[PDB]
Amino acid sequence: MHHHHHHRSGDIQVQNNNTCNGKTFDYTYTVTTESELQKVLNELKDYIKKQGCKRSRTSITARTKKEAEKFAAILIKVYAELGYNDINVTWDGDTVTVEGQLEGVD
Repeated sequence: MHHHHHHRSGDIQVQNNNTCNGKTFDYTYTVTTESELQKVLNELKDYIKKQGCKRSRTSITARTKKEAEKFAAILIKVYAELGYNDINVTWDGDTVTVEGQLEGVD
């Protein structure tokens, strides 16, 4: 394993923006494997738990709708362990950002 920080887009960039004190607590990992994704999310979960995270948004690279299903599902589990509630799945078109829960307008 080397994996130099390249701009060659194709890898799974997991970027967590959490509100606690600031983005100084960011949890950004760049993997190329679903197993490595599961590993870094399980650990990212431990961080959100440790800090006084009122709410956090983890953004996972998912350019196709297929990826917007599979990578998002793993992340809904991560949030469901930190809070055993209904979890929101929001995908813009290139990245799935999971934060809060959708209400009213569904």
